Amino acid sequence: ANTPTLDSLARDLTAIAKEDSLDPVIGRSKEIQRVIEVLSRRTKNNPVLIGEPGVGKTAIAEGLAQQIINNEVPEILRDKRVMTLDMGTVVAGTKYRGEFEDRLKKVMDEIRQAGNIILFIDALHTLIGAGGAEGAIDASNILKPSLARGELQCIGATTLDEYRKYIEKDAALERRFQPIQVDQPSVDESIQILQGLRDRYEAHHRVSITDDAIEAAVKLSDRYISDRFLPDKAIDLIDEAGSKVRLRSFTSEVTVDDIAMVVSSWTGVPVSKIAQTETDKLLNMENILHSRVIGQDEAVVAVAKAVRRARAGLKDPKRPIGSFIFLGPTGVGKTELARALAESIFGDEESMIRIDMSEYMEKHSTSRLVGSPPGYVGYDEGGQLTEKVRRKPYSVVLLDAIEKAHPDVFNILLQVLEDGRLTDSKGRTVDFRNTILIMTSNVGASELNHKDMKDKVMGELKRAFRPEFINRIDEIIVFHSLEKKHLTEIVSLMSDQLTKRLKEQDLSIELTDAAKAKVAEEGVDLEYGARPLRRAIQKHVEDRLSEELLRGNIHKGQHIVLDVEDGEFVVKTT
Amino acid sequence: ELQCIGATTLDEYRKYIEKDAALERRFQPIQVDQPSVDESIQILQGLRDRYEAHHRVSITDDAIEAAVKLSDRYISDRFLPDKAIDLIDEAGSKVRLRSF
Ligand SMILES: Nc1ncnc2c1ncn2[C@@H]1O[C@H](COP(=O)(O)OP(=O)(O)O)[C@@H](O)[C@H]1O
Ligand SMILES: Nc1ncnc2c1ncn2[C@@H]1O[C@H](COP(=O)(O)OP(=O)(O)O)[C@@H](O)[C@H]1O
Repeated sequence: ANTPTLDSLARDLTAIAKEDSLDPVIGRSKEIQRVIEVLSRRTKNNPVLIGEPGVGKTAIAEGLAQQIINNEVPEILRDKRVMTLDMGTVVAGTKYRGEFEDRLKKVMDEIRQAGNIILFIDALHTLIGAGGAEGAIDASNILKPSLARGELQCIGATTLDEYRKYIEKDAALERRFQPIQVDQPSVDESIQILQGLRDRYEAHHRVSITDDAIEAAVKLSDRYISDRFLPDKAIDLIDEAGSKVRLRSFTSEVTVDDIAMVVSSWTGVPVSKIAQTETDKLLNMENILHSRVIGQDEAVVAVAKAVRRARAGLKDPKRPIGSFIFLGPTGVGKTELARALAESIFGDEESMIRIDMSEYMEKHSTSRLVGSPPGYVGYDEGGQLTEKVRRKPYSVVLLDAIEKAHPDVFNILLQVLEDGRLTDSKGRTVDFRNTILIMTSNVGASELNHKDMKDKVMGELKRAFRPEFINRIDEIIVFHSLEKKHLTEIVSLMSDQLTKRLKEQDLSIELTDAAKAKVAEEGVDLEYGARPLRRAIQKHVEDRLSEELLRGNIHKGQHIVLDVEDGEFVVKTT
Repeated sequence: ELQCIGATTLDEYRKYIEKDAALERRFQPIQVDQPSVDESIQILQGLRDRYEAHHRVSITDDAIEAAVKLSDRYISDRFLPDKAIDLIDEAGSKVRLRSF
């Protein structure tokens, strides 16, 4: 009473479990016991493991195979062979009338002449598709009569959304299968997982693994990788480190630096950001800021103090890290401070989720923010801000021109400031926990000694919008008077950037501070913001490159100095 | 113990991972992309020997850089270094037939 075909096309977990070739199974005791409890029934023994990819469903199947041989089952499963199978391997051919149904009939005929096979199907949400879609002899329409009478015994393994989508075929498929929810393990659970089988990858790679190594593996896989679960991520980082260390040994100990190195190579943040700033990024974040940001030093030290206060603090993790509103004119540095801190908080930022609330002018415009109802226009994706954060829920949100919101949105804002994690989507609850909500404010420029401006702007907020609203917001970062010498300073910074760019193109330009001063005076007016300066320096540099390359007056490789010696830009190339 | 290597495209790799059930766990992606328009020059300069031997001609390196610079620009149908290698071989046969 043996099974030729089923053994030919389905791996026998029991057989390779005899040989101790199977890796250990750690934890999951409650889940495996529940699996056995379901398998012990008489009519529908089939459990369907519902979780997320990479959580350890197949690990639970392996553990069950283990406990079978290791005399752990309650003698109703004693000597029963677990066989993993995949329908994809079964089908293998569709251009012919009945080949597939023939394979599956053979398989059923072997399950008959046996009692010890419990066929573990991975991703049985694909058990309904084969052959005709929903009106012909698919796989399910021939499994169901056997499944309902205990003829066949099974262990399915789906994903939650696949269960929800492909148990709309309820009638048979649901009642034939009992769900067993398996959830992804926590940090500590996963650390113990790893400590279970460190002596497997150690023996495979002949490399030594430390405990802080796997701690960093788990912490890193959580912080810097998403769209992948545990213990998958962890064991994968560990094994990648094992292989890479083995190679480096040729042309014997994995440590946290290697874990950082593999995570960096995966996601793209540099290694210096991951490892060394792990608890000192807040220690030098003010240095990072005052490097990237020039001016408004009082504002930047206020922000630094607030973020390190919330950072090395006991604040409720649930609600968002920082709620700051910048009062000031435009062009004073609102975005630069944001990008700088984000680059210092979430290293290598590219993360400021900017939203212009002046675009969400009116009442119904808030549906553009959250999304349309189901039976209405533009509902499928929608959710500008909601989908934006749902994508990467680890960043810094900047909301431009908070004033221009109709009062309809301030409600959503205060809900967010009420512990975040707002459910403002088509059934999606987005979480704003590690984020930082920042709001570009109104003019507020007229009020801008220190205490005077302060009381003024507080009253302007009283008159402007709710006191309760700012009672929600943490800090009021005031963007003081426009730049006077910081003008020339930011000219210098941009020109340093542009000189680097011009140098890597095999040139060298050095503009003296007199020309910098002239560009400063021209570019930005006293009333106007400091933004056109970008354009001003662009036009001057494009003119000089245009003329000098067109005229040919200059030769490549000769340093280029600009001055205002004649009252105009004079270029002395030599 | 069937450890193997796979060579497909991107979209066909998507067609593959749509079998993630039993095949995502085992396989692994390795993105392999065009050599630089600069790198291709050293590629050819390294392998220009074999063809010039085959056709009993010789290939100047300016001809190689020019072939690369016309391949990346004026053909665009295929990819590096296939473009340039094909051009090298078509020239190394045309000139041969021109001689004999
Ligand atoms: N408790 C555990 N015991 C053994 N392996 C585990 C455990 N938890 C996670 N894993 C590892 O996670 C990886 C993927 O788990 P698996 O169940 O195959 O994902 P999926 O649920 O998509 O099949 C496996 O390589 C497995 O070794
Ligand atoms: N404190 C500052 N330090 C460095 N650069 C600044 C500072 N304030 C403004 N800038 C410059 O202003 C420009 C940013 O303009 P932008 O942020 O779009 O203005 P706004 O925030 O009003 O929209 C950047 O080029 C930046 O160099």
